Amino acid sequence: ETVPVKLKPGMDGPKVKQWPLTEEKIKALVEICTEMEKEGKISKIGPENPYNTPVFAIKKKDSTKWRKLVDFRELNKRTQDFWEVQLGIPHPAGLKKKKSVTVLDVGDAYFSVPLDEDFRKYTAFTIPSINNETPGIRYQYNVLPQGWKGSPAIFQSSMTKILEPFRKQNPDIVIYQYMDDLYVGSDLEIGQHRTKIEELRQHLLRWGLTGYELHPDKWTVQPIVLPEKDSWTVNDIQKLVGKLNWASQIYPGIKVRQLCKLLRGTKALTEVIPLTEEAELELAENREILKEPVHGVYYDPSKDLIAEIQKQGQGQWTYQIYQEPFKNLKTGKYARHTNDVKQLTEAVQKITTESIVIWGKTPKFKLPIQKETWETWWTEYWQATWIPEWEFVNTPPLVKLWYQ
Amino acid sequence: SPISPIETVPVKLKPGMDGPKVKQWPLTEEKIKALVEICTEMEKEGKISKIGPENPYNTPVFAIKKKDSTKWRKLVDFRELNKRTQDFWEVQLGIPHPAGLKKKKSVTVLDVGDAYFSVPLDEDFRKYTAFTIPSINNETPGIRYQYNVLPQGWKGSPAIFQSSMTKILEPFRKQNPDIVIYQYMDDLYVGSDLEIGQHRTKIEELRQHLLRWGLTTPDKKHQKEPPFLWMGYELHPDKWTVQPIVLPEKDSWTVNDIQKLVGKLNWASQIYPGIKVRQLCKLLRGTKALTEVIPLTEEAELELAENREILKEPVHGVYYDPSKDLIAEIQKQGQGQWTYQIYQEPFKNLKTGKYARMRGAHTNDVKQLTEAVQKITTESIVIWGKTPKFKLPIQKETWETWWTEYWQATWIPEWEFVNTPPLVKLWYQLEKEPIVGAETFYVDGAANRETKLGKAGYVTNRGRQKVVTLTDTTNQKTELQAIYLALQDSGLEVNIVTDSQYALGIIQAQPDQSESELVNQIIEQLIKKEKVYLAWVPAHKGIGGNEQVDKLVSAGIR
Ligand SMILES: N#Cc1cc(Cl)cc(Oc2cc(OCc3n[nH]c4ccccc34)ccc2Cl)c1
Repeated sequence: ETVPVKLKPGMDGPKVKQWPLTEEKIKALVEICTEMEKEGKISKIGPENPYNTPVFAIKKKDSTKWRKLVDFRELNKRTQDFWEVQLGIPHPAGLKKKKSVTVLDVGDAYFSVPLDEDFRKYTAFTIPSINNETPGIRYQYNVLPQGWKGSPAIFQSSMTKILEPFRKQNPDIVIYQYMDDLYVGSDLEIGQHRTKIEELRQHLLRWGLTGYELHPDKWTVQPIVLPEKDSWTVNDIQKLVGKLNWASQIYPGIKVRQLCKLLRGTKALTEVIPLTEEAELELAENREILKEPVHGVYYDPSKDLIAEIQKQGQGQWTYQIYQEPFKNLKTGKYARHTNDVKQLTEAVQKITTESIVIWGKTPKFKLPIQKETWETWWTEYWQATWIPEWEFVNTPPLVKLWYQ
Repeated sequence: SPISPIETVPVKLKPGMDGPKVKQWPLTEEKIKALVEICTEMEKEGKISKIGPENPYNTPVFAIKKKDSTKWRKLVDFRELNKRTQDFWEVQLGIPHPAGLKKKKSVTVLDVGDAYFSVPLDEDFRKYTAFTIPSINNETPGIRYQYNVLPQGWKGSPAIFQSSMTKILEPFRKQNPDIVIYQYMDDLYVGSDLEIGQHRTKIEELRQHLLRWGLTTPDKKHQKEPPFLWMGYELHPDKWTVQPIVLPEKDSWTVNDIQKLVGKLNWASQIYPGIKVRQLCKLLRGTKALTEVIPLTEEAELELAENREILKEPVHGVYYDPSKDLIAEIQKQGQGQWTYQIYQEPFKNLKTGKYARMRGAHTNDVKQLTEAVQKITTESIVIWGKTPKFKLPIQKETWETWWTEYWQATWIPEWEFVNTPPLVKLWYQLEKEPIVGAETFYVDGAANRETKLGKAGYVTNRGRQKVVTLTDTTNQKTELQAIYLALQDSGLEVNIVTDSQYALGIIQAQPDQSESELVNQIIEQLIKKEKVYLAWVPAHKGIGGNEQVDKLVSAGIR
């Protein structure tokens, strides 16, 4: 007996366009839906269904098997009241504290549960043809679709049951469910951890359900880093007071006066200048200041999370997560046969998964790329069962350095 | 005509809305007559059914004559019903491109006759399609009718017909995997590799299967012969091309003549390599009236001419062999103009095309080249389902240098350099470090938001100093002007410190062309230099030479 889904009032189904797919991914998808149709998970549909969600074919992490990935970002937004303020899955602040967190796929739990007949249409998607030889193959789900945030919201009750024994027997293990995945944290020895996971997999196995090791607690800083040196130049000071200046506003109490007076008159850039010790007091206070958190910055659940990424060079990328510009909740660095897109994709997922662990919600990405490039390529490297939201930006010449 | 035995597509009105109820204008006797003649026939053939006055709905009906002829056509204004009908799925979201067609032994085109009228309409929706043939003026209540088939002009016909034709073909497609059927509107394009025998035969098993489902098609002798004049193309059995392009010789060109011109050209551009259209296009800028004659600029005169030559002689394209690769070649035509050719076998093009677009206000060839590669990549996936191998007029060394240092992620799929000038390069590089024994120019610029008056100048560490007044500027303009001065009064090597992230960002990107003349002069200056270093400092921070030009250019201004 299905639970009923109602769209967020005065708004209706997603009518999202479908990206051109390559022959290889189109065939991979046809085979899949052919089988899903048989299993009765989805059903072909008539023109009288105006909706659409894009569908892609990914390969996963170190996998030879094609996997289907439906982009329910739009459908998600239009149902936010259901899966959030009505059938929400509480996020445990304990998770981020665990020595080890393992990620398991659980999306297969949904095809055993039926979808509200009246909501089915909203899950329509298309398998495109090539050179428009023919009409795409239209489908709609009959069961909880993977990728749709309503799925784990509904399955919540069944999941709670599936896990009751395990949890009862390991009160110090944290299990969080974010969409298709299960996050299991423990402070156990790796071997005892790996063991409990396999033990947890068995429970899962008795209900049908059939890891990837994260180590949150060892997720540390990345303070703005000021250079230490012998023999300074007008330039280096200039760079220093500029970087230190920008470090302010976000960092509380950054002083630059001292460093500034050394730059008096109009001198050459190459010209070397002796650092007055008080200046060092500043570098000291600033360095010390920079090596700490922010103070005053807290996460507000009613606010979207934002992630900026900067291409530094040589396989290195920097990133910051905040809700209010300059009020950084977290910042770090992802370091790499990898190309710019492959690498950037890998950062997006890395950051996202941490966000899911820390705040139990994904950031909206500001990607330093061409909307078009990203769009054609991102799928060749996507491995996640979810997709974060993203806009495209032109990185600010300075921000990149101030963060290196 | 048969009316397909097939299943019906449930149709619904838009939520919170009711069927239409529009009043019928009264028509002349000659028209009421025609409609009565037309309608009885339709009713006879089952197309429409007579109903009573208990049906509250109504659409207006009308009857037109025959331009030249003496027949009457009945027009049903389905505007209000369409506005009340649910939205349907988008029919076809693209159309087959010839160059994506694979060569087939034999192909027969099959147009379904009376398409919409050969397919039924949801029993419970038929009611909203009610219309009335008014009585002779006011007396007598009209003659009410309603549809049993897909009406012409109605929102859902194209969608429901296609669906039906899809459902009607599925069966056949199973027992005929080797057969290609192109569904386009109410046409069917059939091609197989069997000998004429099993073909002229298989086509028959098709037409027949079509008929058990109420669908009639043309039989041989009536089936069209190659070359197919389809969609502006010419479909020969071994090649393809756009239909004959006729470039109108003229005395005076009006806005509307150039417009049509540009279009014939652009269409021609899909197989005729080297078609340029920027000069012809510039004229249209701001354009007076449709009938306003525009004097052909001499570059435009020169473009039109070069185009005429390209068009002199016919060019054709080949078809797609799925086993060979795809090779994409790009060339720089100049003024942000690119041209590409796509072939599988060296110089036997499947198709050509061009890229112009000005992505950004300041750009360079490296940025443009990769924008065209992406535009082409997409194009390929669309037509062939796979991306081509590229041959670009850019040195692998240039590419590396640029991609490596650029702030933005960039990625060209498989490529190979091909020496086909002009070759793509970088016209200048900014040093990473300050130039020893080079004049440090501390530039700056200010502008009064009220008077629009500006001031741009610089103070060097070598004693030099300058300030220039600008009349209708902005801060951005003054700050770029300041850098221009420094580049003018400085010689082969300089160090430049500004507090303009805006100017910085603009230059740091190695632009080689801009919509701004200023930016263009700067570029010209940057290319002249032997080495330039450009740094940024915050403003209103007591930074050395900085705080010095500020007072200089702030005087009067602010
Ligand atoms: N009108 C139309 C019209 C419009 C479209 Cl989009 C397609 C069509 O049928 C074909 C064309 C093909 O490509 C080239 C070709 N192979 N063999 C041929 C014989 C004669 C002419 C062209 C060809 C290959 C297969 C088919 Cl199904 C006919």
